[PDB]
Amino acid sequence: PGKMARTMQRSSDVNERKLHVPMVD
Amino acid sequence: VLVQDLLHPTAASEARKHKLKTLVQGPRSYFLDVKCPGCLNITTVFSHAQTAVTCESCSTILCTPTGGKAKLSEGTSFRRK
Amino acid sequence: TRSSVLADALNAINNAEKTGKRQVLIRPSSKVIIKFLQVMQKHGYIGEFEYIDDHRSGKIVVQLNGRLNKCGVISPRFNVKIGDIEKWTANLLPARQFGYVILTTSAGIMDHEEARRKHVSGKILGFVY
Amino acid sequence: GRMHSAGKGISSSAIPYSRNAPAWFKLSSESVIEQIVKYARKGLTPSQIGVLLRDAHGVTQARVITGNKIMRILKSNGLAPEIPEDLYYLIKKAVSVRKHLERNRKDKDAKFRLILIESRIHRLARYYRTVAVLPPNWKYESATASALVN
Amino acid sequence: QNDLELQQFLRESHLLSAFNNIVYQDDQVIGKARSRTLEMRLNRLSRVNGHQDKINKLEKVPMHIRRGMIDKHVKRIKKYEQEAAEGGIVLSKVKKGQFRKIESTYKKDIERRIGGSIKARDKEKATKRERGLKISSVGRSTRNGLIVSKRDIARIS
RNA sequence: AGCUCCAAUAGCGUAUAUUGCUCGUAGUUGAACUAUUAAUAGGGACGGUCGGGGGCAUCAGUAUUCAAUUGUCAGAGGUGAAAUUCUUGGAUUUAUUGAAGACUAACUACUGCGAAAGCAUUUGCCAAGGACGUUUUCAUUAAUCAAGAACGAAAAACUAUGCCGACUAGGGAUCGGGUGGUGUUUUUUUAAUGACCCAC
Ligand SMILES: [Zn+2]
Repeated sequence: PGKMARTMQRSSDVNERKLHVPMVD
Repeated sequence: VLVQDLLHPTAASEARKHKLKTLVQGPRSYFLDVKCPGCLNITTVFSHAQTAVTCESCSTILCTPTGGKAKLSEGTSFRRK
Repeated sequence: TRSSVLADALNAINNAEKTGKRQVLIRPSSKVIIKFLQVMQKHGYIGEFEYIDDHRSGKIVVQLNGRLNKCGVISPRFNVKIGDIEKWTANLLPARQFGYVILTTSAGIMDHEEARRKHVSGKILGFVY
Repeated sequence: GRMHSAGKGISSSAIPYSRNAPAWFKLSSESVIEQIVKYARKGLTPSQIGVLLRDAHGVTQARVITGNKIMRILKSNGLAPEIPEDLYYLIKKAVSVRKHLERNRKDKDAKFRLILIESRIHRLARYYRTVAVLPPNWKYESATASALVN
Repeated sequence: QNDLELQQFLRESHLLSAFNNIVYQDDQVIGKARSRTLEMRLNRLSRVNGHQDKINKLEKVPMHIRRGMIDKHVKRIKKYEQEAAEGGIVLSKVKKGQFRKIESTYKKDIERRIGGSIKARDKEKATKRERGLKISSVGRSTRNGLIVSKRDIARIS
């Protein structure tokens, strides 16, 4: 319960951090 | 009904109160030694008798049950107990 | 209808006492109720009681002064040992020294103080305070 | 309670304190045994037999005038019952009401009261089967009723 | 019952009778009738959103004369109720607090100097009777006595 | 003076999140007691009753509608006033019968009876039911019910609402039965020993 919630907070956080800006190569 | 002991209740109250709510439940009917002049015969009769009891020797109607206590037929000499 | 005879009798006495009468008709009787009234008498929670006999199941009459605050009966008659007597007394009764709880042991029907005195335990009936 | 109904009207005859014979009574054990067994050969119901005793024969109660109860007397003499008189009477009333239903089909009054009497009979037959004086496969029907009352 | 003229006429239906013995409109009404109508209109229209004290402050009168008035009025109402129920009539069913409302009270205008009901007894019946303090901190009370759960036994034993 | 003040000072803020009716089956509750009782537990019988309780015919009240017979001949109806309609082959109306199809008023309510919807003339026939009363019978056979079943005319509703209870006492009223007294009212060798007063 709490473990699932804390891992959810970390995972949603770092997913938001790994999504980034578009770029043309 | 005003207020009373429950231990040894007064005899007037034991008679006036319902016979199931008194201290020891018990009856109120009794028996009658009745004599019929058809043979000058004596019979033992219940006071709330449930059938038309007839005399042993002669065929005379003694009483018909009318509700609680019976009415003896006319011309029979009765005595309590 | 018939919930249990112990519950019926004790509801009758506590009802009439909290109203404030002085003589109560409890009917019918039982030996567990007789010893219940006996221990309540010996701690002085009532006045004096009497078994009136009618040969089916007798009547019980009580003269009680004023002291019955509240007393009842537990439904699941479980097991207790003596540390559980401590925990149960504290969690059931009003306060620490107050009231009594009544036990059915191998030495029959008596409260927890004489029970701890005689070193027994058993099933539990109810409580008086 | 007034089972399968709603009243509280008490209909109970009380019981005396003393369990002996009264004084002015002058009839003996075997003599009332004679009268009860002659009544059993006549063919009435033991309840009514004790009734006509306490009306006519002065017997205040049969068990206390002879330490064996009325059913003990009948089982002793061999006049034992086949099914108890209460269930016999309920069966008779049930088959009478079924006859009324057959003659006048549209009587929902008789329908519902027939449902209630058969409920009562289911309960009482469950008891008589558990004590098992009754054969433990007694399954009531209208033909069984008409054969036991006819 | 959403209409405006209808219900005002409906609750003024006894006032116009009392001050008449039909001019029921708002121009042919004249005098005492009109005064009482205006009072009752503003009464309801302020009662729907006000504080009930300053809405209906009851006008002052010494204690024995007001109690004599309310005694006489309840006596008349009771004799009226008895004559109706003896020679069977129907009547408007009212709540247990207030009195009746008769042509007597409408004409004689007694509501303002006696009131709807005994306000003290009104608050008395509205408050909740005080029970005992909870000692039984473990189980559930029932007619059968205490019931203590096996959850509780697994908690304690 | 480098505006003023305050808090941590080896730590520190920010943000998110938190602390209908009745039967009845499982389950649940469920008399005293060391050929026992018979619980102001339950069933049963019997005696007298009670009821606009139920099914089946049966007899009847009026009213309405139609038909027919006679009466005098000029409107009848309905509405706020109107109108549709009927009314020289005699409308409506008065008298006579006749017939059909619904309802059984005044008595009618402070109620009775049914589990509920429901329930009002008569006499029969049939079959159920409550309560009373019994020194009558059995022997705990009782109870709360979820699933299943039976019963319920089926435009309807539109100001109504009083805390609740394992509930203590009560009072005047009723309805039904019994117990007793007391006199009336009754009547008496003949037919139903009923009504009223009061205490229980
Ligand atoms: Zn003779």
